[PDB]
Amino acid sequence: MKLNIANPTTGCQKKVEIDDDQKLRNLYDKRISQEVVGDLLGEEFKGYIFKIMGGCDKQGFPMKQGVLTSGRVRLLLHRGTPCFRGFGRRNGERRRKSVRGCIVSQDLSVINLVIVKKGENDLPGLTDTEKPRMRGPKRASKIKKLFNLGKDDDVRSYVNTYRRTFLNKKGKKVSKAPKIQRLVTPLTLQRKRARIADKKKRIAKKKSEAAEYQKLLAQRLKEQRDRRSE
Amino acid sequence: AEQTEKSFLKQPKVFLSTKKADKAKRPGKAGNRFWKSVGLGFKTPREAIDGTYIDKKCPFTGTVAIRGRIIAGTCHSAKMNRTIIVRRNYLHFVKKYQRYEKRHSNIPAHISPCFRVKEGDHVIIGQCRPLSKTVRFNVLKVVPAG
Amino acid sequence: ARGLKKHLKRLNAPSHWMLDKLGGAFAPKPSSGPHKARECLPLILILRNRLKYALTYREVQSILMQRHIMVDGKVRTDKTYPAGFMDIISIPKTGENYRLLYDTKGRFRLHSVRDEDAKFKLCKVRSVQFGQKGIPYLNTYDGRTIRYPDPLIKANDTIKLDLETNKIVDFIKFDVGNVVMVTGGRNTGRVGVIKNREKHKGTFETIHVEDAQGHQFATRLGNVFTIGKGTKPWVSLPKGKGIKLTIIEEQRKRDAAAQA
Amino acid sequence: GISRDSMHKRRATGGKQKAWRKKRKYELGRQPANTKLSSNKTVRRVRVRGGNVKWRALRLDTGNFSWGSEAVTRKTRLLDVVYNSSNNELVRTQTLVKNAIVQVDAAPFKQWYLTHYGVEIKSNNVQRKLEKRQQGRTLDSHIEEQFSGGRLLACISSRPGQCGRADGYILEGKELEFYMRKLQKK
RNA sequence: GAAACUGCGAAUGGCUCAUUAAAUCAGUUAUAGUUUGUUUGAUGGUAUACUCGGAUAACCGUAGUAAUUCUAGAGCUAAUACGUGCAACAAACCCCGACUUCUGGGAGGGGCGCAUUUAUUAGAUGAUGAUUCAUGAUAACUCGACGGAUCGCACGGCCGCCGGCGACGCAUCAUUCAAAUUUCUGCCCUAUCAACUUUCGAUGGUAGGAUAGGGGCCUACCAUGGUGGUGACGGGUGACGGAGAAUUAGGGUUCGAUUCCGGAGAGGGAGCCUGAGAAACGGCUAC
Ligand SMILES: [K+]
Ligand SMILES: [K+]
Ligand SMILES: [K+]
Ligand SMILES: [K+]
Ligand SMILES: [K+]
Ligand SMILES: [K+]
Ligand SMILES: [Mg+2]
Ligand SMILES: [Mg+2]
Ligand SMILES: [Mg+2]
Ligand SMILES: [Mg+2]
Ligand SMILES: [Mg+2]
Ligand SMILES: [Mg+2]
Ligand SMILES: [Mg+2]
Ligand SMILES: [Mg+2]
Ligand SMILES: [Mg+2]
Ligand SMILES: [Mg+2]
Ligand SMILES: [Mg+2]
Ligand SMILES: [Mg+2]
Ligand SMILES: [Mg+2]
Ligand SMILES: [Mg+2]
Repeated sequence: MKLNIANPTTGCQKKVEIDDDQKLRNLYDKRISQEVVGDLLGEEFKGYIFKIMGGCDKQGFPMKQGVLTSGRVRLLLHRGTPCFRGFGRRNGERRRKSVRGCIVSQDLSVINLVIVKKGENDLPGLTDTEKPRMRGPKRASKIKKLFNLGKDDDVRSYVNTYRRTFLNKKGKKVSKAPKIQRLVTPLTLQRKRARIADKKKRIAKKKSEAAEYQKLLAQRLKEQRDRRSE
Repeated sequence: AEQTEKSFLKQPKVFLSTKKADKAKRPGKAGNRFWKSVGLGFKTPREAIDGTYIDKKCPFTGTVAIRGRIIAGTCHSAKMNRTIIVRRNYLHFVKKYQRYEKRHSNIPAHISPCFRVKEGDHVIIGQCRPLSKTVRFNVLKVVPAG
Repeated sequence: ARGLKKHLKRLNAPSHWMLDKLGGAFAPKPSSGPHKARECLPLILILRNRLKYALTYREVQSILMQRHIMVDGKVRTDKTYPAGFMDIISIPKTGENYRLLYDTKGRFRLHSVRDEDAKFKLCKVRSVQFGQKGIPYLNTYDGRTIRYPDPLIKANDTIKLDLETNKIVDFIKFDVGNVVMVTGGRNTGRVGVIKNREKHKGTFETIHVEDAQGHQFATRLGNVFTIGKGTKPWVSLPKGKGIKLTIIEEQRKRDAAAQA
Repeated sequence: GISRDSMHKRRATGGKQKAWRKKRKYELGRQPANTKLSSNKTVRRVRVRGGNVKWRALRLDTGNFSWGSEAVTRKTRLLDVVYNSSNNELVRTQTLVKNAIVQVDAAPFKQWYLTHYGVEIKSNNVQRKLEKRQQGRTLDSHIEEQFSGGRLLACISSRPGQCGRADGYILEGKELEFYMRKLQKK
């Protein structure tokens, strides 16, 4: 049985193939989100602790959390949920697909595993490097949290810190910087002010029409009283 | 006397337990019996204004409105609770022979307690909302056979 | 059907559009708007079939997307916008203004109006009743809601609306003796004065109208539109002056024109 | 599913009507709420035609009740269902439906009566207004004898399966006498 | 600017005529018995702010499976996605009510946006042929998906504050686009079809439930009704209805699957999700 081991801290992924029956047994009968101790499933894995995050069977059917068995079942699934991506399918469409239970059994092709606690040794290609984050924060508050700014601190200066610089195929220099979202600009303040002024003018127009109608009705009643005075 | 059901029977939106009762107020106010003119030149029978019956399907004291067709006819059956069969008699022209044939239509109509009717009376019914599976009309005026 | 229809078959189009039978499988289905679909003249028809400014559907789109056409003072870019009776169609580039009136044959005719006369429309009051907050409000047959109307204005009245200011500047009470134009039925486009109003409880109300030359016709209340206080209409009328002609007199006119 | 169509019925002549169309969604019915009197309040959102909302009460224990002669409305706990005119099954199951007769807590109405009239069933202005109100004050002694037990007979006027609420009025007068006779005959 | 998220559409159109004989459908009504994305018009006040939070796609790279817009795990990052949250301020009105000198005054406290539900009350002698109508007031009620944390262009006026033209979005009413239900009258042959319907809804009544809304539509109880030689009920149709078509001195006879209107179906049944709108089938679930 293959193990697709991922190290979320360094962002490295590596597939490990374990065929010995004992090491496989130290994972059998376990469920998704349950954690395993690496010392059980080999020599190189001492200290390491692995979290079972799912897997696929010999027919490529994913394991689902909460099914509570080792076999295959058919479930009516919703789009965007695990075991049913539903790409190109209509909104509100359900489908009955074959999913495997959350319990690890001998009928699994692969176990998706995650490293939660780093062991005493180092795994080649897994914990011996660090793949950097592809993109930096884009929302202003996230930028402030990242660089520990406070109120009245400008976030743009720090956007220039993690610009991606590369050469075009022609050979010219190109720099990429994200557009900051949720950033307060004078246009935003003007928009809020215009909203407030719209409320102002709504109220003023309402009062004006109400007062004019009241004056017209009062004049009409006075004219009726003039008729009565005949 | 009118409380013949397993439930109290009241005119909707009329407060009977009012403390400031008064008789000079309009119908439905101060605990007064509610009644209405159906319109279309039809007088409200005095036994509906002075009645004690509670009929939600009454045209004069109930909640139904008269709108649509106004059909005359003869009482053909009066053996149901507040519902009678109105038979309409008419001549159907036959084009090829240039003659007529007699044809009839049986129209179920709800009759309120303000009218007492017998088979053979000339009745005037007005169209209302569906009151049951087959009833879409309310008796508005009853003319005895004699 | 499981929902609204999006297409108008050309045969099923209103006959006053004068669409030809072999021009295609379809007619422009009027969009929802101020006027009913069966009683309007869509903008695409006005621009292409009537004014000849555009020659195709796509050319109508090109003209309208340039923001060249205002309906009752407001720019419309929808080609199937349901322009209707008394609407002002203005093109503030060629400096031309049009009032959508009916000719005596029941067909909408673009009537040229002055710049000052294009500053108001005539609307027919549909109902007067209390809105929220107890505020009185008026609504018309061309889809407008006007709050705080004059209390002397009742249903079936004609109000004069200034398009620039969006207020009732004057109104006409629906009375016997007021000049009217028929907007529906076989007498569409006929202009006369009301002689009497025959009311019948529970059914439609009949209006008796007599035109200037003395011909008498009758039509329902929902098809009568007051256009002036007395015998003088508030708007200008097309060449026919609302006086319907019998086919014999039309042939007389054609013979006289050919002879000249 | 549950339908509301006249298709499946016999004709008024008794003749059977052959079906000419499958069931449409615009003529559906849904299963009854069967609102129970219980202190485990559950009201569910029912998405209905037009994208509108219907509130489906499953369990209710509190309602908004009006004392019409006093023109006062108070939120009171529902204690028991005592009379139903359509089915005593709904009485034993404690089902809350429109026009059901229920026991409601009289404590809020006692409190309001004490505050407003000064009568249990500190200023010159307050005492003057209280004496003005107490002049002409008349209770009906039936509402009083049930106030003695702290339970008022009430009629559910709202539809719990539609609006998610169990609202009503306090029974008075001839309706009160009618329903007391029914409950004593039970 | 690809991709992708978000939004909208895919309920139209096209095809067919199997079922269906007062049923569809036609003309003619009605909604005072309802829903209605959108358009058009009007309306919107009492609930860190110089602007909140956590995810996720595309991307990237570990995969599984014989395989499918079959599918799992890891690393990132957006919003008009999702979720929260100040919501520019106000009068009026209602209730309680310390004190006051008092048939009152009155501090203070509570309620009060819009929507929802119930109840009381006004609506006279604003509206309709007609409404306990529109609508107002009051008491409460609801664990309210409401009351803008959005975007473009221009960017000026006063000394930081104000500021235009738009776009998108929320809610209410009206309008428009419509549907649903519904009134009356009208259909071929057959009596070698004369009685039919009603346990288990048949006809009506009461109270509910359900529905967008009327209604035996369904439930409980009650009554015994309802249709029928003016042909009920049943059977036949190589029967979808109509506009129409052929032939016609007149009268008539026969046809009307097919391009316009209406209906119905997507192998046969049934059931649904999404959605304003489908019992959808170039959507799903089952037999
Ligand atoms: K339909
Ligand atoms: K859609
Ligand atoms: K019809
Ligand atoms: K209903
Ligand atoms: K019933
Ligand atoms: K939609
Ligand atoms: Mg932004
Ligand atoms: Mg279609
Ligand atoms: Mg009202
Ligand atoms: Mg009922
Ligand atoms: Mg057939
Ligand atoms: Mg045909
Ligand atoms: Mg065939
Ligand atoms: Mg064909
Ligand atoms: Mg067709
Ligand atoms: Mg279909
Ligand atoms: Mg086939
Ligand atoms: Mg289907
Ligand atoms: Mg196909
Ligand atoms: Mg299709």
